[PDB]
Amino acid sequence: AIQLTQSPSSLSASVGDRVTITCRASQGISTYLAWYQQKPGKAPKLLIYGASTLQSGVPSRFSGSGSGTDFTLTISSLQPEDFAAYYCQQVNSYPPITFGPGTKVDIKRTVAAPSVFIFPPSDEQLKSGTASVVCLLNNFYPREAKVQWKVDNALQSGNSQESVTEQDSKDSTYSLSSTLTLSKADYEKHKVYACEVTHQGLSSPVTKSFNRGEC
Amino acid sequence: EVFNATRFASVYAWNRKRISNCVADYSVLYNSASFSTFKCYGVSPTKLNDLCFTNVYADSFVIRGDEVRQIAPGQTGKIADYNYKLPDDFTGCVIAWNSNNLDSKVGGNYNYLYRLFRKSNLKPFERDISTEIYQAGSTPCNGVEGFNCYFPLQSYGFQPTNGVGYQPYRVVVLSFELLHAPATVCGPKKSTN
Amino acid sequence: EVQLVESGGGLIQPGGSLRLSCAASGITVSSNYMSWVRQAPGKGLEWVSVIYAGGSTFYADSVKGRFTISRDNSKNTLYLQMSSLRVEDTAVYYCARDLDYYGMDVWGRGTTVTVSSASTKGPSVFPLAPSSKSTSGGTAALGCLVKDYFPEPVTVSWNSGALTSGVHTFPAVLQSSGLYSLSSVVTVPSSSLGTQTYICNVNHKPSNTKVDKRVEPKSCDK
Ligand SMILES: *[C@@H]1O[C@H](CO)[C@@H](O)[C@H](O)[C@H]1NC(C)=O
Repeated sequence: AIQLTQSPSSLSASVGDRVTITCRASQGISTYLAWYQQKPGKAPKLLIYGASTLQSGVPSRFSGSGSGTDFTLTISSLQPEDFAAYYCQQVNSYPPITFGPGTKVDIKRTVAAPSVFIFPPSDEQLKSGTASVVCLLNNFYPREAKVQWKVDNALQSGNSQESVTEQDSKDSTYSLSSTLTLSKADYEKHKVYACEVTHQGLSSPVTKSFNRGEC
Repeated sequence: EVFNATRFASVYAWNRKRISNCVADYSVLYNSASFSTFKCYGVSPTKLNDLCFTNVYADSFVIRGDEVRQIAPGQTGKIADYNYKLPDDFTGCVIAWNSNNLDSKVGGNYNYLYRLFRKSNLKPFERDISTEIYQAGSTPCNGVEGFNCYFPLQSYGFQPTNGVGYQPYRVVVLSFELLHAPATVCGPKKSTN
Repeated sequence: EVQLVESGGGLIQPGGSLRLSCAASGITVSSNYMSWVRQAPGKGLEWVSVIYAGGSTFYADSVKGRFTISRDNSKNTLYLQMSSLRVEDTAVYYCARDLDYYGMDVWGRGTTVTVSSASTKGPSVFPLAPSSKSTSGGTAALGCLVKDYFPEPVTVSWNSGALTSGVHTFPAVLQSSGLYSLSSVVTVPSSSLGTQTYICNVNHKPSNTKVDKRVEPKSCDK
């Protein structure tokens, strides 16, 4: 059986930057592997035939090579939508076709300060006895978003679920979210809610506040 | 000229050989340790030296060694389903050996082609050499290749650097026919002093 | 155009037996080779099987005594009947079409089946809304939660799928309650939020639920 590994497991590139991804084989295949493009929440897509035969409707910026065992891919000019993950697939033989580590290729445009938004719990949520301390760190890049939540400037970091989204090809920034899951009584006992966020778009760690008066 | 032929033919154009009015010495075949596989179904190769057949036939081609195990009655082979169909009640022998030295080039040997498309499996021992462009759907191809317009054949490339699971193998399959007619092949074992 | 129409599964305990299907809306099925896909979440995609124009079948190791695939040319439909399910079988499964043996052309959107101890439960929807005055962005952020629903995923549409370009959404997660929850946000001019109101359609297949919620301003002028 043939075993595969994809190098690297993450990458950092700018707009138009030369991105080269390589896979290696343990056994000698001639022309029977497939490079594929698969965005998250999106289907895979045909990229190449053999090793260097272009497909239909693909911009010439996409490129690839590799033979024997070492198997490469190339982007002549990186493009903002190219934020995705790349893997391999052999031809015929066994079904599995195992590959290497997962990879994240990051696009470099700018660095922007994160934007802080806060939502109050719903009336039903109050009647559900579970207030939603919803915060949205939107339009931030890099993904290095450090979030602290100190209720009445007193930290309670637990019992919250954080959902993070990939970078958007429109604005080249990631988005983050969080929501707290406790009882309501303290929330109305509480007065002002504060969120501390640290990111490279901030000269100093910025902190916001939110009084109970806003609904 | 069957086992020491310098070139063979492609699987889609498998040659069709007739053996009659001659003495077949299979001991030359199965005693030599120069063949990768040696499979005989419903017949004893060692006892073939003192049996007679109405007519004996041979087929020769070159495919991948991994595809060899596909050739068997009651089994379906991706090449076999469109290149060489075999009856379930077949009786005969199958011999194959590697040909990396003679059927592999550093730049590759693409001259050998193979059938790739058809809309039904062919009958046993039925060949198809038509070069008409295959149609992938409803729109007629009209003899121009492209999207949904695929040439019926493609090629194989082989290199010395290719591994054991990639090296080409030379395949010989023997079929024996026993009709309600006198036999034409005999054995020389009973010769004495 | 070229597209695949996929059957759709459901929540079944281990060992269940079900049959699925997938029709090819691009080309006549009898004139092409096709297959299905197994994708364990966050792991990868595995070859499973394929039918041949001569009717021949060919399975993977894990689907020999578990799965079976058939075809109706007249319906332009390729089927799949499963049996002897397992818990780990819960994973999004796609469909494969092969205009060529050596590659892939058109992916199906995929059909999901869940195999776990949790039962399907009706959701609970609690609306949210910020202040139109507080719309610090020309297009502001809204809130509408579909919580305590099982299982995922959720079809997305706000009014009729019209306002979708500016729409941004968060991925659903198996919450602490053992179930999933999610929320969606729509993009409209902040001046519109001063007076206007929009809906958020939901189409739950796994829970047979459709919840659409209005966005009423709290009358910030008062
Ligand atoms: C084929 O030729 C080689 C040498 O050219 C010889 O050793 C071998 O015996 C021949 N095959 C048979 C079946 O005699």
